[PDB]
Amino acid sequence: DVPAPLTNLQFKYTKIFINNEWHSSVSGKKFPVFNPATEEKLCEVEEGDKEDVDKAVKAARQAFQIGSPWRTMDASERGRLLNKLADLIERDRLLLATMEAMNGGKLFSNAYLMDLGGCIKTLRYCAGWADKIQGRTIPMDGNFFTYTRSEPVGVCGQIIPWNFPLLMFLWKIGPALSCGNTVVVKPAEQTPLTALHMGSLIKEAGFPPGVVNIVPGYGPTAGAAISSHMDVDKVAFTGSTEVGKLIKEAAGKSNLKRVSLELGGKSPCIVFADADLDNAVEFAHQGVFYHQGQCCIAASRLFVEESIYDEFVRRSVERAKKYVLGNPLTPGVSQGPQIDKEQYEKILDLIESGKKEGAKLECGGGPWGNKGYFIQPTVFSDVTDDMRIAKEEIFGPVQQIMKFKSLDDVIKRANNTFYGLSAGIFTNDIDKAITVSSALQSGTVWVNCYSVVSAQCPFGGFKMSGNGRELGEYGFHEYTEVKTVTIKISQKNS
Amino acid sequence: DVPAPLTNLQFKYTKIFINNEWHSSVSGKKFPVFNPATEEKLCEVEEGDKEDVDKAVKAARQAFQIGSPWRTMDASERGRLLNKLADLIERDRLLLATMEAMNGGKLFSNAYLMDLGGCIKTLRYCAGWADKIQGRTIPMDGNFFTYTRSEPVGVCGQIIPWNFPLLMFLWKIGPALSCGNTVVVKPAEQTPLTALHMGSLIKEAGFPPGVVNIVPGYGPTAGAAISSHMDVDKVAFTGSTEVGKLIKEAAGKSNLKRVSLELGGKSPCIVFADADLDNAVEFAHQGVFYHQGQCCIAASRLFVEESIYDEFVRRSVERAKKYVLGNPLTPGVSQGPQIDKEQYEKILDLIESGKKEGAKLECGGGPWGNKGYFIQPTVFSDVTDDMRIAKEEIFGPVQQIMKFKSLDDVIKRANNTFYGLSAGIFTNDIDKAITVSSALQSGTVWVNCYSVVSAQCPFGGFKMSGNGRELGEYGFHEYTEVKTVTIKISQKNS
Amino acid sequence: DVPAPLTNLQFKYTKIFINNEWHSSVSGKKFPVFNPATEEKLCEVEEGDKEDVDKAVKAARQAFQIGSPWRTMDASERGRLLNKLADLIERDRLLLATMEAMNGGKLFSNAYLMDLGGCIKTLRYCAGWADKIQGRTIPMDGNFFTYTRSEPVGVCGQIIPWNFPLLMFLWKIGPALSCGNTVVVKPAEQTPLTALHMGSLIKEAGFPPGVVNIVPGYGPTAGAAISSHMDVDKVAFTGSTEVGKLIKEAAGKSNLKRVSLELGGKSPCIVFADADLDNAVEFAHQGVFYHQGQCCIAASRLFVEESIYDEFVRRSVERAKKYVLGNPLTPGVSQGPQIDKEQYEKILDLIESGKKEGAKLECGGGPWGNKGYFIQPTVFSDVTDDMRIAKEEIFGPVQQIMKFKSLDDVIKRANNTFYGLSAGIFTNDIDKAITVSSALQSGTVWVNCYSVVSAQCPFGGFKMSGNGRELGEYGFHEYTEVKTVTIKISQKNS
Amino acid sequence: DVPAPLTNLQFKYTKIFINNEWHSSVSGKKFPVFNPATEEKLCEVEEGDKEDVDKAVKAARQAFQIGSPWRTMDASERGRLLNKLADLIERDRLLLATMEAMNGGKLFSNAYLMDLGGCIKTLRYCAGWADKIQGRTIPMDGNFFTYTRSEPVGVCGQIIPWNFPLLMFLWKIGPALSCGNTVVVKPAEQTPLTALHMGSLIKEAGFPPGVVNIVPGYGPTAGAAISSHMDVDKVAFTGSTEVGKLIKEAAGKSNLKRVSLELGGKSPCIVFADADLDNAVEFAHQGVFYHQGQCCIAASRLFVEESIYDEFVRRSVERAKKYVLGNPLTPGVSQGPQIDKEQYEKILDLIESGKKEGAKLECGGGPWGNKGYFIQPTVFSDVTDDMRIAKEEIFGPVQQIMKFKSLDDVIKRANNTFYGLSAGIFTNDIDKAITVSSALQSGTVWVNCYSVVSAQCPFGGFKMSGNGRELGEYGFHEYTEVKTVTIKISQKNS
Ligand SMILES: NC(=O)C1CC=CN([C@@H]2O[C@H](COP(=O)(O)OP(=O)(O)OC[C@H]3O[C@@H](n4cnc5c(N)ncnc54)[C@H](O)[C@@H]3O)[C@@H](O)[C@H]2O)C1
Ligand SMILES: CCCCCC(=O)N1C[C@@H](C)c2c1cc(O)c1ccccc21
Ligand SMILES: [Mg+2]
Ligand SMILES: [Mg+2]
Ligand SMILES: [Mg+2]
Ligand SMILES: [Mg+2]
Repeated sequence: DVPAPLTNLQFKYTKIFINNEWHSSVSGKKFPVFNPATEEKLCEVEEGDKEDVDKAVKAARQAFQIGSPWRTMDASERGRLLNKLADLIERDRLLLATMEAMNGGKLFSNAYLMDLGGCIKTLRYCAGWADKIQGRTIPMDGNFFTYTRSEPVGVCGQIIPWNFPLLMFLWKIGPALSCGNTVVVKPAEQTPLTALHMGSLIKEAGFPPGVVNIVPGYGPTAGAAISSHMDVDKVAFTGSTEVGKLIKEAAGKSNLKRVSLELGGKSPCIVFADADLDNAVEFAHQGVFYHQGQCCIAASRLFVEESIYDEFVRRSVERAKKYVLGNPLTPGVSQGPQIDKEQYEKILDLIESGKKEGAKLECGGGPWGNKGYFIQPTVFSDVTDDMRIAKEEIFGPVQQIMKFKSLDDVIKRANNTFYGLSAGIFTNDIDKAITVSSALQSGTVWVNCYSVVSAQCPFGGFKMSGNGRELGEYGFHEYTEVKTVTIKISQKNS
Repeated sequence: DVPAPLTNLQFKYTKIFINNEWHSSVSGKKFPVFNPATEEKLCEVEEGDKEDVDKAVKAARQAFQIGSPWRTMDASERGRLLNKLADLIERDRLLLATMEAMNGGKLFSNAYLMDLGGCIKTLRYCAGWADKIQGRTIPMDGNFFTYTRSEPVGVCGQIIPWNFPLLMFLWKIGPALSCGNTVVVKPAEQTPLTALHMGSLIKEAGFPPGVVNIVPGYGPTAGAAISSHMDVDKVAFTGSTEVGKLIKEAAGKSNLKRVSLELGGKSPCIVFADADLDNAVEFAHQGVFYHQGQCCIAASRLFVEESIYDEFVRRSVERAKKYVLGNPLTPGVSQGPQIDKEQYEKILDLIESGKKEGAKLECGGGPWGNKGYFIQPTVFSDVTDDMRIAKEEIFGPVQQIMKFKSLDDVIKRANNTFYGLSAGIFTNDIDKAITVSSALQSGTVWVNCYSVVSAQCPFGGFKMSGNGRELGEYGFHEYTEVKTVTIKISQKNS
Repeated sequence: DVPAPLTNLQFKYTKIFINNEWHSSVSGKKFPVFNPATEEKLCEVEEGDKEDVDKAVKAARQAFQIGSPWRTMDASERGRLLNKLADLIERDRLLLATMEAMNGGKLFSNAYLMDLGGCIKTLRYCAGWADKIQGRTIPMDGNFFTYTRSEPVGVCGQIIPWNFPLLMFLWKIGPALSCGNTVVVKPAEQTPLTALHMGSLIKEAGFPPGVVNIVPGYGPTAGAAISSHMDVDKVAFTGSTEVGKLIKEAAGKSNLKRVSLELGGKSPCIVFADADLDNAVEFAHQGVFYHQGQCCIAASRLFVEESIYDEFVRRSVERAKKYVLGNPLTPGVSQGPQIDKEQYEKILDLIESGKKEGAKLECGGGPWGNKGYFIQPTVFSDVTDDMRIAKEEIFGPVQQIMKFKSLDDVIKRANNTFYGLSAGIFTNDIDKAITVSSALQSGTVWVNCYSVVSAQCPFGGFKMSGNGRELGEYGFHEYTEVKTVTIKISQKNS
Repeated sequence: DVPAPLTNLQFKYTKIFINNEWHSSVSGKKFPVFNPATEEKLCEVEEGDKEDVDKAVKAARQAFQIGSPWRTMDASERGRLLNKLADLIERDRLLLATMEAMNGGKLFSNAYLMDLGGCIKTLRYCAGWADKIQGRTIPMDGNFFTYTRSEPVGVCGQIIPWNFPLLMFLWKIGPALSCGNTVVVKPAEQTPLTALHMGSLIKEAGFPPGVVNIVPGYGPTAGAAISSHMDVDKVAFTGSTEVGKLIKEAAGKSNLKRVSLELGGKSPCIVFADADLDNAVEFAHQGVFYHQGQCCIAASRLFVEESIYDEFVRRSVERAKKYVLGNPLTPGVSQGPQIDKEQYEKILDLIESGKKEGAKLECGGGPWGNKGYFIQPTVFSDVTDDMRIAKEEIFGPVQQIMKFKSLDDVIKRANNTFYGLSAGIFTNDIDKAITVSSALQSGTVWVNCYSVVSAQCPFGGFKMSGNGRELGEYGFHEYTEVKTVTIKISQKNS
């Protein structure tokens, strides 16, 4: 069960982390970090920019040199180190979860049970792959012995968002380290604090200097320095589709670095008339409203078959009114604030567009309170595909409900988007479960559930929701570069 | 199009096949081979025994020596040779299918469409794996470079039954050759003829001598010579459970040769009340009656939920009366004879036990015609678990129908047998499909179908229905012997 | 046997290939295609541009729709169709090899033995993977059944160069088709002719319309239409590093399409004093001069240990003087022309830079003949790392020889380039073979050989020599898009 | 560095372990356990027999039932439990290592550094595979969705020897538990004590009752009860070739249970004239004399090329005289006793046969001391292939040195044995390293080293040295049973 959050949080790790030391920014500038529930400043953090990135990339390159400790270390030992890191996150779990709740506007019990539990499980999963990343021996033509090495890619720039700050930090470093790479991470400017605490734990677990470097700062400065850097071998980014395009173009213009992207979505959740309604209502509701709707996988287009549509709407509206808004550290609060003013305004503007374009406002639809970025949970019905709320990622607590009559029609409508991160299907019919899931152009498809993410599974997007997969067996091979070695011999035998 | 069968077949390949030559038996003895529909002798074949097997094993060992053509040949070339073999089977498809129909008591159209098509597809599948059987490179502890080789096992003895003589011959040689082994095949005494034709095609395709050797003859003579042989590395057997036990014990007493077994069954087919009855009735019917019930996977315990049981019985009985018995080469005939007198009598005896022990005879139940081993298609209802017909593999056209009320009860009853080759489930419920299939102790579980066998799928038994898998990715690695090579180096890098 | 080439080739396939039909260009324009040995026009070809590409992408999308013949076809059948295609290439092997020799300036005997043999082997390899591309089932946390599908990516745009026109066409289509994709291929403007013949064979083998579409034309027109296209899921490119950058940036600006690139090189070949000199001299010589030096993998920096350097130079110079230049269809000719005027001039310019910057001209160094783009085989010694000939890809018959004393120095010098496609090591020492190959930042490393490329091996570049691998097991999974399907169940069992 | 051993060892776990409780033997009998260095009784242990085995198998079957805690537990959690077990072995390392040294006649510092370190590393390796054992989804022919489950095999009987009692216990349970099986382990009657202490740790780590059951006792009683048991799904055995034959025959006669065997060896170590002699002398020496020669992989035929043979002999004899015999807990002692009187006598008898058959005794050759089973380290030269010491596994500190002149001759001689566990090659030549290792019929082949065993590598024997592999990726799939599930659907798409 869940301890009381800390309150009197004193901050200690506020600097740039390079070669297991803490540096001031080269410019000397700092930037403030705020609690979105109260709008109060938590602390100031060193403002990393291009010159700080260059120092970090240099440290990461040195630590990846042939003969260095990280390169010559047993793979089994990289595994041990990743597990020791997980142990230290268990020790510091109350601190981290408190810190994440304060900085990210996140409900404490969720930060403590879901995010932190996830952080630990991800690292344990990663630790186990370290010495199980293998190459091949290949029966090629002619008198040769041929094998492949699954080498690390090298220096990996890793740029991450503010919605699950610590979990996303570990989704990046875990697999990269497991495969033997070195990294330069750029936490979101809104949420650098848990990442910086992780720096102290990295050094304490015993990772060689240079293996993890962490540069807080802004996007078009520190972020763009990473994507354009001539000595970064690979960039991995989770964020907005818009910035993902800039990353890919920067990668092409500079040194053709490898790119993986996870870009958000407009995921459809399809409820057929033969489905278990109770189960479907709850999963679809959580699917869209979790963490104030700030999930990449939000079930933000809910298609419900005509014969059950009015009932589904009624039950969804009723479910959406059971929230207590407030400070996410306060017991009884069940909905926190949006992350910052930019997102707050983006959401209100999209809610306004829904009213304007004729969607039916069923509940909520405006701000709440007079401190922090709170929006009432909002449901819209009679949404049609041409509306802004049906096409654009809102990233706030706003559900769209739409009706359909035909199986073929709803598949087409589900697929009619540049997005493809995830999808949900609710049905009792075997054939529909298998065939509809095959037809949906989405990287994860849930049947009779939603938002089920686990470290064993590959995760990522079709189309403009992403390139590559993370986690699972398939994610790990993304953090390797394959080398083929072919050795002439006098005579080959099978 | 199914062509007209040949008649008046002249036989040519009647000898023992060793080093791509045809040999008389060492003893000089021959044995007769019959058409079971007519009881007429087709021809005589050289009778292989221990001394013939020894010659065949010597050939197979020589052809497997380091530096030999078959060991030094490109893996891709083993692939090409398997495909060329498939091309020759297409060329000779009418001859082979006729020959199989005559020698095996098999319906011609099925021999031509299913068996021969199967033969060609199996070989094409196998051909493609040849140069895709790969080892690993392994990030082991310490300053070493380590790799594995997936070598062939070596000389493989392969003993096969009379129900699908040609298909089973290719299920054995295809994967063994693909992986680079040499073999000594022992066709069933009832059905040596298509196998011996295959000898001519093997030579004609261009396989080096010694790579396939074929020894017709009896079980406790030629068959047991193989299982006890001190220079056979591996035995693979398809047949009766009883003989499978002898194979395994002979393997232990002699040289600890590797063993794989496929041993027949008493497969349950479970029909829940929520199933599509039309689909279920036909699949369950074919599932038990195909090839005069002479299928290892026969759906020989049909469990039907209480509420639909009487209707299921009525429809199954009605379906079982639509057969025309006779010579399987004659158009219009839809049921041929049992393979020989021993099986004929085994079946009549088991039918008699069903009457005696109180099962309800719904139709058939006795012999037919005045030449050849024909048995009327027989259905028994109100079968209970203690009866001989519910426990023993009958291997004839005899269906058992049983009722159940409880989900847990039927899973337990399904699993309550030493057999475990296959099982069928018929339901419209997603949860039942997944969970019941997980709970059944059977190697292949079909959902809303039955008897669907394909070269891409691993196939074989739980419990006393087998050891190992055949075909698919998994089958192939069981025709390899893994070697680990570990090389000291001055310094390892990831 | 190498047959006599054809002469007086009559051309038939000169159009744009879409939905298994031949189309005029939308503009009506045509462009000429030349024989580079004679400078004579061979024929004119329809000039594809953006509007043609759009038609081709529409066809490829339609053929990829759920329920279409190519999507519902058995994977094994995609395999059979690829093999049938290989059979037709064998039938048409003299025509194709002649055609390639005429259009590409390629030595006929090499076109007939190496390129065409390669073409056939690549397709056979690909055919075999089709029904062996598999997903996973995953023991994820919680009460779920989870599996992955290895789906095709979808519509793949494929842009290819003029050095191995037919081989590169099949390296692209073979794996894409094996995995179930549809494609739009853009042959190099210099060399469209064998590709267009392949169109006729594709139709004749029985591929559904829309599965391969082929658009001849120029780069910044047709090529750039492909890379910017909003409905192309993936672009695959082989060519110059410069254009590769444009492809990657276009992919980012447009629809974030997946990208794979193979970009040429400046591959080092390192000869240690303990090496077999005879073997090393010949491999290094072929390694740089093959196909008039127009190989991506050309061994264009030859590092030779100080103690054997002068002898290595002497023997290399002697080897480089044994060529007869002329028309590559004429018996006895052992060196054909460069592909076109642009390359011709690029090479002469780089040769001139070598003289200017102080390298020692050992032989050749200027043009030959009075028609067609012939350059004398040229060797430079005392080359140092700062020279243009040591840094830039020359793509002509020009060898650079350089000396080294230290193991560490030469590894560093080898790696000091933005390129990383391949490398060669020549030594008798086990430790050097393993450790030096691990240290070289190159995608393929040869030990005591060079230029050994086979369909079973993954192939591609480190750093700015590429992204992704082609062929082998690894190449195939890069023509798949992974989908995770997670189904809620009542209770999971292991 | 190495703590002082404990001395005053009080024993606590002396009983049979079933369902996480301690039971008296059903008969009430106990058997004594001795310290081989002193011949003193350490304690008495409950004597398990057939009826105790039956209780253990019943517990293991119950704990493997569908819906049981072990079956429904997350795979990731099986991993956590295996790591927690490793942590408890780290806590109890001094106790365990002391206990192993006392009971097994093992040098304490080796028990503490090598065996215990190995125990821990094995478990960590296993723990990581738990949630990475995956099945497949398969693009089979026709309108079906097909997947496989890698299920556990079920109840696994595991019979182990006295040479590495704890390490062998964990080599068995680690992989079996990781894959989700339940076990019944039968420790060697000489060395039950560390295994029984492991019982307490299993219960303390939190494994459900019935998952590990441990039955001490004799071979033909408790051992044979396991191999013949009608409800054991699989037997895994490490021991004598003779008993391995009995296991395989019992498996066939009873219920056709799956069998894996690791059976000892007569491994050849080949030193070519071009090898590094210093390195070779030491590795070959350790390779045969480690743990008083009681290693399955002992380098017990040392082939040395003629030109370096006399020098190799001289240096090997000199190396063999640097031992201090005595109590293995006493500092300065570098050779302990043989395990018991039976082995002691077997070794003296084989040493006698060497003298008798004409081998040249270079040093040692008789007993030492007057308490405990000590044999002087013995070297024999001029050994020829017909001698008993060249053919039979001695399992004592006895090295055989033999000469060879020809490469082909020495490969033949190396392979001329029913054994094939391991082999060593010492050479500076690349071609020899690769080709000779390919030609040797041995499951592990070391190049320029020996006895390098790591958890990432598959381990086991060719021919009569074993069936199956342990550890590595390949070992784990041996503890799974594959199930294929095929589900009819309306229409399949790629
Ligand atoms: N998929 C998801 O989970 C989502 C998560 C969050 C928002 N998602 C979506 O994006 C919108 C805007 O949020 P923002 O916060 O602006 O995201 P950005 O994509 O900008 O922030 C992502 C990271 O990129 C760094 N960054 C910014 N500009 C950069 C540049 N030019 N070069 C390099 N880097 C740059 C930046 O500092 C941060 O660390 C949200 O409303 C969501 O729709 C989806
Ligand atoms: C959106 C539906 C709510 C489900 C709650 C949840 O665990 N979510 C919801 C959603 C925001 C999400 C998680 C968990 C993670 O591990 C995630 C990891 C990566 C991306 C999103 C994640
Ligand atoms: Mg932004
Ligand atoms: Mg019999
Ligand atoms: Mg250009
Ligand atoms: Mg014994």
